Amino acid sequence: VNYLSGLGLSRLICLPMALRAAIELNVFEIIFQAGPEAQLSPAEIVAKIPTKNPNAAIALDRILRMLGASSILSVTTMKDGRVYGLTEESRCLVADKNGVSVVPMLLFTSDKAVVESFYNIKDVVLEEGVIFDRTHGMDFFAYAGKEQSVNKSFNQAMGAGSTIAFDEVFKVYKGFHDLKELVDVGGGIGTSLSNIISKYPHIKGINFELPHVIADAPNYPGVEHIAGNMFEGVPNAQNILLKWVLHDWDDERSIKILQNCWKALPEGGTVIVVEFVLPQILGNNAESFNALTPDLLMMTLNPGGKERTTTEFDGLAKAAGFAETKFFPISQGLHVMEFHKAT
Amino acid sequence: VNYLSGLGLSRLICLPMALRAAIELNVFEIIFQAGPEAQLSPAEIVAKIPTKNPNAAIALDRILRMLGASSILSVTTMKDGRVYGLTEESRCLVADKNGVSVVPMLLFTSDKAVVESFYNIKDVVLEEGVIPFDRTHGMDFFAYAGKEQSVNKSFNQAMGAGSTIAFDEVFKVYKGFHDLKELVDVGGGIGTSLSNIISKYPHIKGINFELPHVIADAPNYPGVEHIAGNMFEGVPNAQNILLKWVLHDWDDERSIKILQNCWKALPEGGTVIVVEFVLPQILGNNAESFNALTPDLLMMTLNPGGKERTTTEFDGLAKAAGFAETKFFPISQGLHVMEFHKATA
Ligand SMILES: Nc1ncnc2c1ncn2[C@@H]1O[C@H](CSCC[C@H](N)C(=O)O)[C@@H](O)[C@H]1O
Ligand SMILES: Nc1ncnc2c1ncn2[C@@H]1O[C@H](CSCC[C@H](N)C(=O)O)[C@@H](O)[C@H]1O
Repeated sequence: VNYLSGLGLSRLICLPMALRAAIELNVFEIIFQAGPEAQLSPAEIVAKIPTKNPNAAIALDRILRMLGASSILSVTTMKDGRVYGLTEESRCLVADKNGVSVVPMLLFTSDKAVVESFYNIKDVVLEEGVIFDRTHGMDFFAYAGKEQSVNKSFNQAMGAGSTIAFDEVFKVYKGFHDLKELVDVGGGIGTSLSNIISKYPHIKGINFELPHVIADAPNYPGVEHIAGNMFEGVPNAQNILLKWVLHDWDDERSIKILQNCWKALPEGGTVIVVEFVLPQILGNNAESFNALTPDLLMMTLNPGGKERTTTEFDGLAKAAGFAETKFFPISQGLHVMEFHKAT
Repeated sequence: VNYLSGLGLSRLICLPMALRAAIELNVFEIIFQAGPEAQLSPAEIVAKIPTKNPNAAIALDRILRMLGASSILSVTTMKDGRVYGLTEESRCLVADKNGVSVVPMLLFTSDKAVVESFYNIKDVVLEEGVIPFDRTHGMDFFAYAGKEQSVNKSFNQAMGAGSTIAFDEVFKVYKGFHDLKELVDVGGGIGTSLSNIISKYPHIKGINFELPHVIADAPNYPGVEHIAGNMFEGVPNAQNILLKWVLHDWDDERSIKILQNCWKALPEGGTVIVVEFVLPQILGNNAESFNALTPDLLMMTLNPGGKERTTTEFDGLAKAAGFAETKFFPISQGLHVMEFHKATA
């Protein structure tokens, strides 16, 4: 009945593009640097933006306006204009003391190559077996090996997410305690292993990745980088880490990965899986969005991939030869899961 | 700081693309066709989708559950699986008795050409005098519509649906069209606005004044004569003029030029009738603010000179263009009708 304000549903595409602009203009760091609970005018923010455009503050106010009404920024309207401060939702856009924030992930997820592929997600409903591989011509990981800007943006997105995930993991999960050697299958640029190793310096880390990812991985002490193809085989390992890998693949390919892991482990070895877990009852909450967001990104980037429930992860482990599963909830849907090879 | 769930801010880009998919798959009409409070499973929705893909329901569920978590649809988990129903926010996606919905507008504003230009709105901050669309595409938006027929059609249908929606609300409140005999719609789109007015007031003779490529796309409406031209060079002589969602496309200088040409085309006592959303002075998380901020951001990307305006700014434009009398008619949730009156003796 309210068609008039239903036209405002166009805000759903405006908001993420306004946010990307504000991130690229470094708005949130400028606000945070001004003081603990600073509220800055657009002109005060523009003072820290490298531009000599006199109309920059008027233009910036149009972007921050939308973010404030959307609760990404606080907006207080005063007589000379609006002033903007951080909110609980935008704190994560400011780097921590090690220089890590969600920004690399947010820029990747809204990058051109991803948003372009989003126009074809209805084809996964309409066309059996069709797959990015439409929109672009190869699979996402091959495309990354070919487009270095995408490789870098994705690798940095996953590295930032890795620091963020393991900072949460280490408050709850102590299973890395007794380990001596850990092979990270698809471990990205090695950030996960570096985080683990810095916490447990006795761990020998081996990062197992595609050549075009390894080529741009920095050298962390205690980490050796090995190139390979996890579908053909995984290096012999006392224990294996599998973080944000299984959710890239359908059941058949996930079982193949896990079976290769099983073959590389000795009796008693463990695969440590780190994923978000799809809740049984979905709703408007952090645990739901934390799984539904990567699930939709998978549908456009590697639709074989999908997020899974605890029951589905146990089913993958048992189908791959693992006898015992153990589930360790971390935070808001993030889980560590242990797949134990029998002793 | 909850960095972990802050990664979920990626949902902001997923949500409009999920909604666009659901629109293109006709999900909302399918649910409505089952009943007012119908709640359908993905398998039942897929039954009305032309596909032979046995995995369609599982795939559709991945899109729907995101819309349900974001309150665009209801998502209820039953023993057999999830079912989905319409909400107050998604009723506007179902066409009315005449086949009119917000869908044409929603498909245009998430169109590839619009979204691609969105990547350069930061350039309006950084560079004096820059073009998000004119940079992204090499010419201004209206010329680009002249060149790409699919964009011409998507935009014209978006504006046409928005016109019916807007005037359905206008006619509940505004009586100023009652005694008019002639109305020239400057930049009137494909003429839907005049058709809505004339059908409620059959004595009004309408003149739709538009660019050639818009006229070529327009149907024949009774009582509406189409005239091609360029409003910046001049406007046809008119007893009264309609200006709906035109001024917000242009900066103050060009808005004044349009209004001055309107003044020159009017006799004494003639009126410009302006229909726009009005930017409120104090903004918040509400319809009236989003109803202005949303087209404002679209204008920032499509023709950055364009901007949404306060009542004080509209009055200033009218006065700078030779209209000394202004009247403001709030319609609903920020939409206003405004009358700029040319003086009589
Ligand atoms: N066939 C293959 N063999 C080894 N790694 C592969 C692979 N196919 C894809 N990958 C890698 O799997 C990774 C999944 S993204 C996850 C990266 C990292 N584990 C993290 O949690 O941040 C990508 O880095 C990709 O390069
Ligand atoms: N120089 C010009 N002369 C005449 N019309 C123009 C113009 N430049 C842009 N326009 C038209 O102005 C319109 C603005 S969109 C608004 C259309 C219509 N009044 C409605 O409310 O739905 C477009 O249709 C565009 O074709």
